[PDB]
Amino acid sequence: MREIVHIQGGQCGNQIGAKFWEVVSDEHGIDPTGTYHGDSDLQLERINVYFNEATGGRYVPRAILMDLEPGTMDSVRSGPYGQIFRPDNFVFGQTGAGNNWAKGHYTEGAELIDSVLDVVRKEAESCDCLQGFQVCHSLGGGTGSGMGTLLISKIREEYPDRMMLTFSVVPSPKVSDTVVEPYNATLSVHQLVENADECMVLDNEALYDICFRTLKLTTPTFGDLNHLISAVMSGITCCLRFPGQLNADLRKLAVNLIPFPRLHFFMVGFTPLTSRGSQQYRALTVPELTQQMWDAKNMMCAADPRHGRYLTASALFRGRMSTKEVDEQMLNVQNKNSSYFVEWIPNNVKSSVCDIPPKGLKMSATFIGNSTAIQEMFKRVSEQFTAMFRRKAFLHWYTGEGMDEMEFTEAESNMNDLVSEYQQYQDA
Amino acid sequence: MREVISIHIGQAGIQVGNACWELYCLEHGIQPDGQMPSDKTIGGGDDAFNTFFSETGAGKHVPRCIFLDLEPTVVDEVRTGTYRQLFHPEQLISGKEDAANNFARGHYTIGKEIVDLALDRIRKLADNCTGLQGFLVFNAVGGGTGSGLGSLLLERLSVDYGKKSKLGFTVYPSPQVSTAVVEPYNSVLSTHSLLEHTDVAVMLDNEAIYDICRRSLDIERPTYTNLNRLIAQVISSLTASLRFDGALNVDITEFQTNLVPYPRIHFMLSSYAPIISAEKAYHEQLSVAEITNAAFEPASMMVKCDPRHGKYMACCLMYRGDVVPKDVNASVATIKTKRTIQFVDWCPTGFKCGINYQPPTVVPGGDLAKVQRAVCMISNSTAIGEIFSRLDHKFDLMYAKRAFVHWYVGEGMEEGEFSEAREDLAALEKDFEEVG
Amino acid sequence: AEPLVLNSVIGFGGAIENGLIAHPDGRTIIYPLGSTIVLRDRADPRSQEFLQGHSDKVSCLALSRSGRYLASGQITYMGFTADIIIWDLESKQLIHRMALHKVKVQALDFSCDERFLASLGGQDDNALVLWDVASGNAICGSPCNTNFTNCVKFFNNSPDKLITAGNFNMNVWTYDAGNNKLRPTDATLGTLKRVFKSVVVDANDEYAYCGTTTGDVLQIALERVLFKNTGPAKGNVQMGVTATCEVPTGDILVGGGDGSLQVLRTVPEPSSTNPKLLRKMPALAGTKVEGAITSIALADMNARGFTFFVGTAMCNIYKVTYEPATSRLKEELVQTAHNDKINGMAFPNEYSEVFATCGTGFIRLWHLTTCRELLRIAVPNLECFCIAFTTDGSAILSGWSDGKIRAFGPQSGKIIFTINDAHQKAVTAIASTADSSRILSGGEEGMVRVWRIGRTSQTLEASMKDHKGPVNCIRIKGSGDECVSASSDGSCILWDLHTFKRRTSLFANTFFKSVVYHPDESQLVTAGTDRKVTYWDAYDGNAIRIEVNALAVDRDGEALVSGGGDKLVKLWGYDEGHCYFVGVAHSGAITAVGVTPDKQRIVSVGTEGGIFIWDYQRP
Ligand SMILES: CC(=O)O[C@H]1C(=O)[C@@]2(C)[C@H]([C@H](OC(=O)c3ccccc3)[C@]3(O)C[C@H](OC(=O)[C@H](O)[C@@H](NC(=O)c4ccccc4)c4ccccc4)C(C)=C1C3(C)C)[C@]1(OC(C)=O)CO[C@@H]1C[C@@H]2O
Ligand SMILES: Nc1nc2c(ncn2[C@@H]2O[C@H](COP(=O)(O)OP(=O)(O)OP(=O)(O)O)[C@@H](O)[C@H]2O)c(=O)[nH]1
Ligand SMILES: Nc1nc2c(ncn2[C@@H]2O[C@H](COP(=O)(O)OP(=O)(O)O)[C@@H](O)[C@H]2O)c(=O)[nH]1
Ligand SMILES: [Mg+2]
Repeated sequence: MREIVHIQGGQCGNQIGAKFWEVVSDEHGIDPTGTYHGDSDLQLERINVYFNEATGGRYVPRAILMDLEPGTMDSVRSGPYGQIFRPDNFVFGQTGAGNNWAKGHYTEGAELIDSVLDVVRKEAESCDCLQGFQVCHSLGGGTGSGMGTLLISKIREEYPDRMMLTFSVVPSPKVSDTVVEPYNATLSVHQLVENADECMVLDNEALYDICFRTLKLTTPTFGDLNHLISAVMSGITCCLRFPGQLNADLRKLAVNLIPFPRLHFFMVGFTPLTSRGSQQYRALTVPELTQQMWDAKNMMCAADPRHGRYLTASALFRGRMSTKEVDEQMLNVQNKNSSYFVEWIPNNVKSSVCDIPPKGLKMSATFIGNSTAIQEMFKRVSEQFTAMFRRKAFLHWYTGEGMDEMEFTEAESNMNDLVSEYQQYQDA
Repeated sequence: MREVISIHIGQAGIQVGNACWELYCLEHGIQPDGQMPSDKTIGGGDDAFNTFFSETGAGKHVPRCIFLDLEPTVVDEVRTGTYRQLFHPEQLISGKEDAANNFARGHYTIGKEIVDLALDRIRKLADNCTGLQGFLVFNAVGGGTGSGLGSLLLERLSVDYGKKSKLGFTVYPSPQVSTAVVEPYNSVLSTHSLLEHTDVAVMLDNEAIYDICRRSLDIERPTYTNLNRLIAQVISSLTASLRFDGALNVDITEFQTNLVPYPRIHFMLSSYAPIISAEKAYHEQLSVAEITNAAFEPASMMVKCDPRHGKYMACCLMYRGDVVPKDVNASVATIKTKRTIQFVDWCPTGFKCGINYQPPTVVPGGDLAKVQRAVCMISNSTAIGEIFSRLDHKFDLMYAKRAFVHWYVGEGMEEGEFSEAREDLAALEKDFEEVG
Repeated sequence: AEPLVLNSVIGFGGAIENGLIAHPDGRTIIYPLGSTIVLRDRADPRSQEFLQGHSDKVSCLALSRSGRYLASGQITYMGFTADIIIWDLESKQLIHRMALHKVKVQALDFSCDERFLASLGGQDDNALVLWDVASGNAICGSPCNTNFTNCVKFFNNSPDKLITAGNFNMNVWTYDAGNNKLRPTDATLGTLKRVFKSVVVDANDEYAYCGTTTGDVLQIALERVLFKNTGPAKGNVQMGVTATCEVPTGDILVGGGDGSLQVLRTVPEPSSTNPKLLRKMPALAGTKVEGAITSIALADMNARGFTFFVGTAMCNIYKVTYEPATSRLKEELVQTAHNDKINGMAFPNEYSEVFATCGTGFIRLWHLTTCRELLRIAVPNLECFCIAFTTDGSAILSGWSDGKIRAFGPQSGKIIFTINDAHQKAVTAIASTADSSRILSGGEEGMVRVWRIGRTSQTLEASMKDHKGPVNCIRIKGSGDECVSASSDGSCILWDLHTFKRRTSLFANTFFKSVVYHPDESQLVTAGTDRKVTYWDAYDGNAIRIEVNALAVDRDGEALVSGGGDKLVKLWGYDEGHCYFVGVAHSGAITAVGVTPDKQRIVSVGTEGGIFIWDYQRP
């Protein structure tokens, strides 16, 4: 059981989903024809988490692709693994997004929700035990912010007990591929806080460094960044998919990582990561994986954990290892940099492990962290928003969809209330 | 699906209408006789041209444009030129008499009789499109048709659609070089009635592009075809996202939302790079860094406006060919480090960029070179008010003398439209100072 | 090393319309197989030359005039281009490999000039394309219409126009010279809606004849394409006209979808009663052949008449000699072939001259020295599995997809017995004791059973041996009493069958397809999904470990012969383990292999619907 339904919002969310659905399709050893050609029974025991049966021993992904302007949905359909998707799981509208949160959430969103919500339900009963949802966002654009959160609100009012994950990719502090970016960021934040349970934040910047220094990449394309996010997206559900001497469902990750109903913004990083050079020198040992993930580089979020304090943390390994090593490693670190952790939480880490490794490697890891340094991102965005709202720049677009200004006041107040909360439990 | 309507009014409008419609038919393999090789399903290529064409019941591709002009001599030339098998003669519109550099003659007396014909062809053309991205006007401020007819049209369009976006590339009367003498008047009269009806407005002048072909291309014999050859290159760079792929595709709605902060402030500038001949391309590597440097250069602008006396409210850069977005992120950072480049406070953002993998295509016998890269920039800066103010000075310099005004009041006008449009000039200008 | 002489191959591509061809003024018959083309001698039914260049399966076949090179279409998967291939003659190798028609190829034809080759897209992507032969490149292309066409034909003269017919449309297309276009002209028929299937053109482009699912044979003029005469008077073809051809004398051979093969003389006649009216086409001669007729090719004997090679949907090839002198039409059956997916092979014990093939419709019996199949015991609907000979020389056991076993004899007479509900559904493997006293049946719903059998009284005992998955194979020691059951879980189990207590043997790395004893030894050889030919110990061990489906051994353990999903056949010195004498060109997933005990012959059979014979030499 524990079936997982998947959403892919906006261009980026549609695009990283092309990799995540291409990596997993290989980890379980199926062909782009949809026919399984792996070797073991373990690929088939929990295959139900990401797929459905089909006629002729075929498996199709339980994914839903939503995007205005279906231009890009042709690309993934023309990609090498576009043949596996159910072409009725392609919901789109011809009119563009305009990078306006409003029409993405007031006018054009509303006209597609009825179709989407009909699709989501069409595969919610197909799950004998629906574990939870998971989405891929981008807060800068119009569809991702607008449609996703509007889609998110609809999910919560009909699936409240389940859990709403969010692989949201945030705007960048220094870079701005668009101009109205902070608006759609804050307007979504006013929606994520109240209709979500866990929300990882990731940013293209650290994604460029992690590509640059560690992997020694010269030309980081977009697929590679998504190739990374595909990895950490697969690193999460190894407990739901594969055996493990200490398994970890998502619902136990949430209760182990969020003490309060609103401190639910996370941070991620992958391990191991090495070029073709050092992999011929470096050895795979439990010590290797834990120092790399614990570092402040691999944090794909553009935040510095040293300026904050880890409320909680977690680690997801995979490969045959001595669990005692991992037991003491997290106990060593919890002692050395005792300032970066909190006091009223005695042991603030969860140490999971799985018995099945990645495909080509033999060991791997993944870091999660709920630090208060993530409030730094909300400080930057709250500045840019209040700078232009101080001048009502670009605002005629937003009131051009029935919107008002109180919403711009409300969303900012909530952002201030939020970042304040991450300061209370930050006693330096 | 993603289709636009390119209107060409006046003489210059139907001059650039030649170059662009020479460029487009070449990038897509469209032969002058409507068709192209491997046209049917044998080619396996669709959507590559629908933005600019309408495949017939079989084979031929008619360009979706409109040539409008009161002077019969030029429209009759295209009817005789090589590119006659392209245009359906319902598009090519003419008239017995011209406007003769009077606004009323283009706006009050003659224009009222042919606009209905124009609207009828547009309505014949609008219904053929499934998804209409936006109108694309090509005006030439400084004449009777352009100021007169274009302005009258935009009013008719807005009361028809309203919901549709309007976009226009209009050549403005240069400060120094002036082929006409009364162009200040109609220019004033054009600026107003377009403003409350156009949604965005790009501006550029021949004198600036006269230097461009001089400094960079190093040609000493510039004529109207060369300037129009460049405008072809500019717009092909813009529409590329509408009609091709590449990272960070942009449509007009996306492009327009993040470039117009306030309803009135929409007047913008332009620039292209690289601008080189065949031999310099041999002695050059064309890294994304230099190309984005020559882009923001105030010399390479296409209008005689100095942005170093104002602040960029926003910017938009459309690269082309082989670019990867780290480089854009890399180089755009470098600019934001510099000092000569100013921005108004309330926008910490300001860059809506875009890439397209399809290369820039050169025209045979043309002047530009074959390159794997290029950039076109469009910045809405508040420094644009200066050239808006020179004309503010030439109007009262003549309107005081009341020179040439008898033509206008004699052709079904009054003095009110001078004062009425005069105040809008000042009213606009102060808005360019309120943003400081 | 690949020394393995291919002595005989029996097979035929049945439902490939117009697939059968005769070499013009040649000594070869051309017809398709699972994925290959076969050129047999016209006379010596041994000299075969096969052409294998396709990946999935040949779909259409066209042969240009003057014995020049021939084109072959192909079916492919859902979203991957088809592959038209031009094969040279006088050299018998590939020339061009053209790719379009993303779903499949529907029709191909050469022009009278061998310079043009026209193709027709599949159900989807149905368009008409022209190809050049010097440059394997598409000259012209155009989509016909929504009602997808079925067949296309170049005009016998003026190789510049071609007629094509389909569901509710007929057109004549002329290739324009000024461009890369071809202009169609539609057919005008008076309030007639006919699903045209086959189309032929006369010698002089006067009249195009076109079959119909209704059964008519509409003849139309071609100067203007309008319609002229309906079809066969005094009745109507039963299953609609399918295989139509023209005899040089001006008449037409028509073969319907039931086996009715007749001759219609088509000369415009006036209606006797009403002078200004025409008659319908009469029928000179008529005959009945077995099965729906699908392909007709000509052979000019000219002594009395003409000999037409007629390929029927039942994979039978007929030689129809017709002489219009006395209007006499006599047919002969030259060669027969199985239908599709031959399931099981069987050899009678201590007999290396006759064998039996269980297929998806019924059981056929063949012999060694010649094809010359002996009999076909028919069971209408449900298919046979795992044919078996009762030991020492006795009845034939056959378990069917019904879940029932039935016994037949040599002449096989009437059913010896029917063990019904032998399993839940689809009994899959069947074996007998060395004493012919009990019969093992391993079903598809993961169960094994055994039935005691007396002389005229059957005994239905309740063994109920539970297994973990479908039983691919079941073997028993002819020396003593034991049992081995393979599985679609690979856990080959040794049953004792003295106490029926499942001697605890288990082999689990993947799921297996074929297991064999070493003759008079405690060894084992098993074959499953992963390439594994591991030698086991009967004493719970694995001597050695070296997509495979079928295994076989000689009298003693000399040469383990093997095959599988790969289209090859691997022979092995059993004790040494080298792959000497490997054979190729079995276009499909090979299913079974046999050794012909007394002699040195390896028979191979797969899902393609064919059977192959090789010699046997081991170092
Ligand atoms: C011979 C060998 O071991 O080569 C490795 C290899 O050298 C390295 C450099 C690999 C290699 O990865 C990269 O070079 C790379 C490039 C861009 C972005 C990310 C990685 C490798 O491509 C990656 C690949 O890893 C996998 O296949 C994982 O199982 C991974 N699979 C995919 O991402 C994948 C999916 C579909 C198709 C192809 C690859 C995975 C991760 C999470 C969950 C499931 C699967 C392997 C082992 C290797 C190569 C080929 C060099 C590394 O990546 C992974 C994912 O292991 C890069 O850092 C590691 C360290 C490895 O040593
Ligand atoms: N850059 C450039 N400018 C042009 C071109 N052709 C004309 N112009 C300018 O257009 C201006 C005059 O435009 P017209 O179209 O003749 O004016 P009008 O509105 O049609 O009114 P009439 O001239 O009476 O017909 C002049 O200043 C020209 O310099 C061209 O091909 N390229
Ligand atoms: N990791 C990754 N991020 C991308 C990719 N493409 C775009 N992004 C980011 O996605 C953001 C724009 O969101 P977008 O989906 O295009 O706008 P929307 O359609 O209105 O939601 C930009 O900040 C891009 O940088 C990609 O291919 N990979
Ligand atoms: Mg003029």
